[PDB]
Amino acid sequence: KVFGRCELAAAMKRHGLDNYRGYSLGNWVCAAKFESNFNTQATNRNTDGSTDYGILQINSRWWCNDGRTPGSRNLCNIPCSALLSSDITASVNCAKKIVSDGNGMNAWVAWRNRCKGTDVQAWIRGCRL
Repeated sequence: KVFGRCELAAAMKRHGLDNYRGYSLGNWVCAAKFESNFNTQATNRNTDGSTDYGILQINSRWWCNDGRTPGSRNLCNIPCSALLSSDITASVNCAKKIVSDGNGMNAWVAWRNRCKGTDVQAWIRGCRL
């Protein structure tokens, strides 16, 4: 699904991502913009032999089961392809969890240096929530 600016943000708010682990919604929009450029089908090869799944580019290495990786954890208790689905609830529902270890949104590479130290409200500005 090709997600708009106005479309994905609104949903992450309804998805219960709004200021989750305090992180403002504008981060969540931006990370979705930086990790997949609003693609929910987007999946990428991790060099370590794992794969990136979901709009959140959530890594299959120890989060999910993709049926190709020996040494994978599956904490999410969901198949990887459920991360690629047009309903936002499966990617978001494991993103809370990626933050629920208490290791931060620093599990994402894009929000890591590319989306910090920037205007947070500029994504959301001019769209309604």
